[PDB]
Order: sequence, then C-alpha cells, then structure tokens
Amino acid sequence: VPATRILLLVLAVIIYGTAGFHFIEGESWTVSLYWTFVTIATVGYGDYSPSTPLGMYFTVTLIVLGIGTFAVAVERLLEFLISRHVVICGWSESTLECLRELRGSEVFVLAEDENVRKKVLRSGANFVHGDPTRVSDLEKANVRGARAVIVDLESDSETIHCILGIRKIDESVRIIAEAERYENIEQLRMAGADQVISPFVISGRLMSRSIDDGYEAMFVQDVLAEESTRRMVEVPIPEGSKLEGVSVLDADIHDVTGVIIIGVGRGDELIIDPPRDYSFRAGDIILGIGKPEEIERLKNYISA
Amino acid sequence: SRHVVICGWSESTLECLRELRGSEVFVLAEDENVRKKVLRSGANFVHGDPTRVSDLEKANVRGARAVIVDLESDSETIHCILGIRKIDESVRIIAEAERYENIEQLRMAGADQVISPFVISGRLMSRSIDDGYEAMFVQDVLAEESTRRMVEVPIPEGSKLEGVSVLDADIHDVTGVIIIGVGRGDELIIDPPRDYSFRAGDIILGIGKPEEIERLKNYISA
Amino acid sequence: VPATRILLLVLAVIIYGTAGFHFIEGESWTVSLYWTFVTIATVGYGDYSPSTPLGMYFTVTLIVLGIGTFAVAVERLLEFLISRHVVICGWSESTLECLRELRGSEVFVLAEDENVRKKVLRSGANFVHGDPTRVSDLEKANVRGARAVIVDLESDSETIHCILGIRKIDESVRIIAEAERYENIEQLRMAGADQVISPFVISGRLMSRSIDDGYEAMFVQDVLAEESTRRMVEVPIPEGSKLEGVSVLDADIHDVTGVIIIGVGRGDELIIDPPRDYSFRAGDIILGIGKPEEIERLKNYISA
Amino acid sequence: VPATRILLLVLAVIIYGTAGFHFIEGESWTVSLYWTFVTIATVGYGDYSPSTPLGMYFTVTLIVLGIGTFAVAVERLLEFLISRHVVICGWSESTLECLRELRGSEVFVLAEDENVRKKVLRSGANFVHGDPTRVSDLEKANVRGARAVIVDLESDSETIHCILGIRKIDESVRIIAEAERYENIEQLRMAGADQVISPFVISGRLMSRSIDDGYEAMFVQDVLAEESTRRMVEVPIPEGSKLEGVSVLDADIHDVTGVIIIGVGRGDELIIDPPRDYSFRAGDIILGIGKPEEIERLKNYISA
Repeated sequence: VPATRILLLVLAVIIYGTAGFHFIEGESWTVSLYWTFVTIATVGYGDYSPSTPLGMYFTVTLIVLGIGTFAVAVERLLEFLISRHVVICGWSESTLECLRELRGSEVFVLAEDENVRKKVLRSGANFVHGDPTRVSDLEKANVRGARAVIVDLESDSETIHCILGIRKIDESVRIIAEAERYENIEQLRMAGADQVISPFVISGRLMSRSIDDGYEAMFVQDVLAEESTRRMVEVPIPEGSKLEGVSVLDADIHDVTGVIIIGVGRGDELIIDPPRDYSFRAGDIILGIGKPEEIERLKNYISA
Repeated sequence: SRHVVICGWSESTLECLRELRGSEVFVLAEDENVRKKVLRSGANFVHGDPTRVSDLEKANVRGARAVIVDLESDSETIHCILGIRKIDESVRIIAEAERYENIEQLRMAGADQVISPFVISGRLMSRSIDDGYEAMFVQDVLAEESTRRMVEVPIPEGSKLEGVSVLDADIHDVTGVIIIGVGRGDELIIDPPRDYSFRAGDIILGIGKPEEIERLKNYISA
Repeated sequence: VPATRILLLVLAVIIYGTAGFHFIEGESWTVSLYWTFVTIATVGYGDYSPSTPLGMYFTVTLIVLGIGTFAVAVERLLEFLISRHVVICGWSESTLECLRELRGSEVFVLAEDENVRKKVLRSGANFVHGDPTRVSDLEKANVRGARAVIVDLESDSETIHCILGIRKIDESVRIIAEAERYENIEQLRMAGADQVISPFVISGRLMSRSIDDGYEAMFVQDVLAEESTRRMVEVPIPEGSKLEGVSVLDADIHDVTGVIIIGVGRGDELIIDPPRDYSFRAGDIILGIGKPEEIERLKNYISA
Repeated sequence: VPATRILLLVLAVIIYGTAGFHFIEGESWTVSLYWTFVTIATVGYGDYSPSTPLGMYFTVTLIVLGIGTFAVAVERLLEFLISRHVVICGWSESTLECLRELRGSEVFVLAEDENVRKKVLRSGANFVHGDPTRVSDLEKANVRGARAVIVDLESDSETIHCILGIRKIDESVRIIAEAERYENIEQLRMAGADQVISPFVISGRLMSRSIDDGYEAMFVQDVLAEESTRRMVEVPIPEGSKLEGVSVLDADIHDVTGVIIIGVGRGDELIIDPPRDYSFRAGDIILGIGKPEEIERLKNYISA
C-alpha cells in the first residue's frame, strides 16, 4: 500500500478517535488527541479512559480500527527515516585489485549482478545496482561529480557503449577502460576513453619475453607493487624551479639524487629514455624509480 | 633452438604466439574449432586435454625448452603444472594466475615464473587516476615496434667489469643505456646501490636505443 | 539494517525521550529514563505520564518515533541471544551417503550452490556457503580444528586444489578425497590426501567380476551396509594384552572367538591374509568380520 | 527455533521477572508472577509497578529481555492451537481434459512445476508439489488408497520410472499410462501399466483415414463426447440373468432393444464384432452404443 495512503488512513483514525473521545467523554481536544495516540499505540497509561458505557463501546471500536492502522503506519515511517569520488562500472578481478589499491577514497560500484553486494561492501565500496550501459543508471551512480570512471565490462561492445554513455553525461570526466581484445584499442580510444589498459597484451608479451629468463616480468610485477624498496612515482616540476631550460645532460639527476629517470611526460605524451639535449620545462612530469629517501631528496632538489 | 609447447588457448597465448614468430610452437587444447586460428599463426596444433599426462606426452614436453600454461581456470593450471612436472622435472614452466591468492600455490606446484595479468591491470588502473605515465611506460616499453627497447645483456667471462662497481662503471654517460636492474640467478635487484660490484655471469637489464645497446655490448666485451 | 546501527538509533530515541520528559515534566533523570522505556515498549504503566500540553505533544512524538525503533531493536537483539567436527567440501551422492552414515556428530558442508541449503539442513548438517578452493572460505568452515575433511568436488583438478588449500591451512588434519580418474590417485596422494577412494575403479572391477556370478559385489555391498547381521569391525590390540608376541598360528582367533581374521594393519599399511609366522604386537589393528557376539568375545579375548 | 526451546526461554524470563520483582519490590510471589506477565505482554495495567530505582532499572532489563521472547512464544503457541480418490502424476493437456471429465470425484495432482497450482485448483483438484519419480513424493500423494493412478510425464523414461515407483508402493492399484512414442507401448506394459493410451498413434491413423472422407474421425470424436444423443457405455451381465448360455444369435439384442452391440469383453480381453455362436456368460461386459432410453431398456432386458 502506498505510504501516503497509509498516512491518510492513520490521520482519519486519529480524527475519529479524538472527536469521539471529546464528544463522548468530554475531555479537551488536546487531551482527546493525546488519549487517541496513547490508545492506538497500545501504550494505555490510564490517566484518561472512558467512564461511560458509550465511551467503552467507542473505545473498543477505536482499538479494533486503530491499532492495526497505527502499526502499519509506524512501520512505513521507519522506512523513510531509516578529492571527489571514483565510480567503477562492472565487477571483475581487475576492478577487485583496483578497489584493493583504492582504500581511503570513496568508491561507487555500478554492476548488474545483485549477488556481488557482499564482496563490494566488504572491500570498502558502496554498491549501486544497475546497468552500466543505460544513461539513467550511469547518472545515479554520480558520474557527473566523479574524478575518474573505471570501465571493465564483459566485452568490448559493452565497454564502448558505457564509454559513450559517460561521454553523453559528462564530457570532462576521466575514463579508464580495459581492452579485452587487441584490435579494439583504437576503437576504445575513439569512443572517448582517456587511457586503455590492455592486460592480455602485457601478459602475452611478458610470457613471450620470459622464455629465456624472466627478468622483465619480475621488474614489472615488482615495481608496480607498493611493497618493495623502490617505487615508481611521478614528481612534477613546479612553477618557478631551478630546472627550467636546463637539459638532462646539464642536470645529472641520477648523480646528485640517485633516482633513475626513465621518462619525462608532458600532457598526454611520454618519451622514455629522453636524449641529452632535451630541455626541461615547468610542468613536465618526471617518471622515476628510487627509494622514498631518494624521492624526498629529488623533491628537495627540484624545489622553487 | 628447440620447440615451445603452449597448453590452452586464450588471448594471452594468442599474443605470445604472435611474438614468437620465427620459432616452432606446439599448441595443446581441447577445442578442435581453434585449428585454423592456431595454424594461421604458424603453430602446430595438437588436440588433447592439457591436464592428462598422455595428451601431455603427445605434445613433446620432454624435448621442449619452455612450457606456457594458460588454461581456463587456476585449478586446471595447477593440475596441468603437476602433470608436466610428472614428465620432465627440469623444463621451464611459465604459468598465469587468474587470482592473486593462487600465486604461491602455482609456484609451489612447480612453475618457474608466474605472470598474473589481473593484478598488473588493477595496479595500472588504480595508478592512472591522476595521469597514466606508468601505464604508458609499461605498455610502450614492451611493444617490439618502439624506439627504445628493454633488453637483457649478459656479462661474459673475461670482461672489463669484473669487480667494478656501478658508480665507477658509469654506464649512462658513456653508453646511454638506462640501467634499471642487475639480475643474477633467480633474483633481480632493481636500482642497485653504488657499492654493487659486478660479477662475470650477471645479467644487466636496461633500456635504450639499439645503437646504445650495441655500444653497451661493445663496451662490456672481453 | 546492521544491528549496530539499530542500536545507535534506539539509544538516540532513549536520549530524546529521557531528556524531554525530564525537562518538560520535571521528573528525575532516572524516572525519565524508566518512563521512556515503559513508553516506547508500549507497556504504559501510567505511574508517570505527562501533565502539561507540551508534555502530551512531546509524548505523541516519542510514541511515533520510538515504538517502531524499539520494536526493530528488540527483534535484532533476539537474534544475538538466540568428538570434534567433520568438514565436507562439495555436495554429491557420495557425500550424501557419507552424511547418512555420519549421524550424531557435527558436520559442516561447504558448497558453492545456495539451493542445496535445505537438503543439507534436512540431512542433518550445518551449511556453510562458500568456495572450497578459496583458502578464506575454507578457514570460514573451521578446517583447523576438525578431525577429518572429506573432499569431493566436480572435477579432479578442483579436488587437488582444495587438498592443496587444506594443506596450506593445516598440516595435520586427515583428508579423504574421491578420484574421478585412475591417473590422479598418485597426484591426490602427493598433494596430501590421507586416503583416496576411487568409486569408478571399484565399480568397473565389480562389473567385470560380476559377469559369471556376482558374489563379490554381494559381499562388498553386504558387509558395508550397517543393516546386515555381520559387520566389518576394526578391533585394536591394547597395550599389555595377552597377545603381545604370539604368532597368528598359535593365537588361533577364529575357532576360539568366531570372527574371521581377513587382515591386520599397522600405521598406514595393511596385510591381507597374514601368514602364520606373523607375530602380533601392541597397537595393531585387527580387521575382522563377525556377529557382534563374536566381536564382543574377541574384545574380551584381547583384554589386558 | 524449535517450539520447545522457545518455551524454555520464556519460562526462564518468567522466573527472572517474578523473582526479581518479589525480592526488589517486596510483592508476593503470586503478584510478582502476574506483574511479570502483564509487563512482558506489554499490557502494563500499572496496578503494580516498581517504586525503587533498582526496581526501575530491573524493569527496563525485563522489558528488553522479555517482550521479544514473549512475542515469539505466543506466535509459536498460535501454531499448535490453530469411491476412493484418483491421483494424477504430471500435468499436460491430456490430464487437463481428464480432469475436466472427472468432476465430482476427489483428484490429487502430483507435478513438479509450482506455477500450475492456480489452474489445478481452478479445475477442481488438490495440488501436491513433488517429483512423480520419487517414491516419497509418490507416497505423499496417497497412491496407496487410490483407485487409479494416471501417469502422463514428459517422456517415456520418466513414465516408466513413475510406473515402477507406483508398483513399488502398491501392487494392486490401477495405472493408466500414456505413450509418447509407438515402440514404447510394450515396455510401458512390461513396467506395470494396466492400460497404455497412445494418442499420437490414434491421431496418425485418423489423419491417414481422413484423406478421402473423414467419417471415422467424426465417429470417434462424437461417441467419445458426452454431448451427443448416442453414448458408448458398458453394461455388465449380472449374476443370475436370463442370458447365461444364450448366444448372440439366439439373443438378437439389437432387435429387441435397439442398442448396437459392438463388442463383448471379459477380464482384460475384448472381441469386437463377436461371431454368432459366442455363448454369453455371467460377468461378460457388453460394450454398446445407443440412446439412454435404449440403455435403460437393455438394462431391463438383461435383468435377474
């Protein structure tokens, strides 16, 4: 029964009880209203009660008509009383490890399966039931106010559909997609994903390079883990630093600090192992590998 | 050299078979309907069940040099690894973990190298919320088309760097190769300290242009 | 709704009611707390009640906000107030008959399907929902303290995986497995199973030995059924018995007791039809067939 | 929770409340018992109530521990205070028309589908949920006390399994089975069905005989319908009639009555169009076609 109808029914009982007690027993409107609540809630203090046969009969009628109505009303009332975030579309193993690495941030999960809510709520993320390809269910999960949306659906067609729905909602949010097949990388970039992470291509190239000796797979799976002594972090060159215009050959960052400068990125372009006459700017993102003491020393070296 | 056996068929083994053009590959899988897509990649197809020791001994595991095990689930991968270790106890096994919990079980069961793609994908997803230079680095250093290549260069016996520390060797200014790790045996030391003295038999893992790779090979030559 | 949240909500109602009655009606904090419980539980003794219009209005608000909250709280409270075990991994026919014979003990059935819950609880076992290959879902089902774990899963690879998981958890528990194929008996024993039972090998050998006349299948399926007259019993030799150091030729069990000595066991080995020079020891297990009167005569025969 | 455990729990609450009120508030054991019931039932007359702070605290504890316990107890108590038939196994169209023709008799329906209960209860038959091949579900539907069991399952293997289950329960009941394929008629008779009705063989032979002109299909579908003027009924020859030893050539039943004697059956054998020297007996079942006036005339002619 709609909650609003139950509201009207309980109000009608309240009017009936209050008017009846007032007219039959002669108590004030306020006392009569109070007595009606006390009676239909089954509290029954007995500070007020009928003293006439008509009042006794009336009270039995109010008991029968009112107690059930009030009970249903209170239970319905119960129901109504009782940087930014990251939205994850779909539930897989890749999103499971991403949600493991995303502790401390607010994470929504938009998935179709209802029987994953226990593992989503145990991993530390709010679960939003829905279809990620539909714009209304995409919208509910707060895609507008997010800072990044991570799309990992069952196929590449559904992933492209989800990316186009998110681009219909917000044209400025960041989309991180996952390619299940190799040839759909450029199509997932055409749809609007800001970065496409193809795990089976990385896995196949590591399994191909691990025939002779597997040092490349050890390097990748060790520096991506936040458990080793060396960590891959990106330091930015601040506005007004000592390094503007200075090339990497004049800098010798590995000589003065001890971090390994493996790449310098600007915008959305990265040049791995840059040549010696590459002139630094303000805003270039330095990608390096070193211990956190060396990382703090590198931050103190490139300071303003 | 010898052949390479691939047990099971998926996308990981498909890209691994693409990167193994020029070599001999036996593919062992239950599906008969993959014979064209195996055979168009230059691989000899062998029908069978990879978990069974008879269908394993069909596909020449004894004479192989490396076995790549990527089956449909992780229990099947551990069963097939046990079936391989029944036959040849010293062949190199490269597995693939579909779950993070099963890596120590796949290494206890006998796999020399366990490569878990979903853990790498989750860690590259979570680190690309701000900007994805790490995922760009990982996905661009592995492709065999780019300008810079990650290579393994062995140190020969009688070289010029026996006992020489990495500070006095001065690899980056002389050659141009970024030295990200020096490996030995079954350990890899990423960013080795300045007191690290080399040994004849170490593996230098580096990144550089192929001219710098030739200069590094001519620089460490005996 | 989580039980702890309901706890907070009812506490908030209690604070609201107690403070309100104290300030509006002027009763002590203790009386006000008592009145609040009496009211929101709908007991309503009427020893205390509001005597002012404001108190009457306040009481109606407490009735509406508090009665439902208290009702939900008490029902949630209800739930918390209201040898060793055996774990069975997987649900099939073999584990069903094993559960039929294992009445009286505590059995935890770990299974992937949720629809097997009613038949597991009707067979007399506590159902634990989970995946038997996962290590955490094994540790949920109390594998650490059990005295035997029975593994029978869908395939043989899943059985080897569950055995490896149990051996990662506990290195002392007894594992009984079921092999689907003849080739995997040695792999299941290497992976750590204390006993491997292969039903299809027994069935194939009985079907091949039942061509001429099937007395072998009748013998096996009659001595294993605990409804016949004869039972296959294991009778252990105690320390200090009369038979330490006698041969089985000189002991002469069958004519003096009535049992049939088909085999003797020690540790993890079994000697079927032991030769006459076999000298008995202490701690040996005697495997025999006989009527229970003969079994008790053999038990009194081997006493200290 | 077992009803008896709930009983113990409520008794324990009653002891707790009664002893507490007696010792803390000093009322008699009888008054204390009465107060405890009045309180945990939430009646709360207020003729007795605590007057000490300890009594107030105790009463709040009794309210919390007792109201839920009493509520669960009363609801459990509620539960304890508050020719032959024809069993049909399976639900099809043939059983639907059979259930249409079986009005006025008590019909059970044993079927696996839960979402047929509305049409079974609308057709006038009690629905028994279950698997017809299982002996326990066969048993529940009262196969023992039935007079006929009608088996119409999805295939012939399930039909034979159901027939063998019914023959395991009762070896004297009547089984009417339906063959889905032609070659399984003798196997459905071997399993134990008393009569096998193969509808697709009848339909195929009528569709084969209806090429030229369809008088045979009109005859069959008209005399089987209880709507025409002529009806196919079986009259039995009573013990001690005028027709014993008299042949059909000496009888001339069609001359004296007007029914068409198309067959005479004994036991489970029927001879269609019997020859002239066929001697009648007592117990032979006459199969004829005629108007009900001719049927009553035939009953009056063969009387004792």
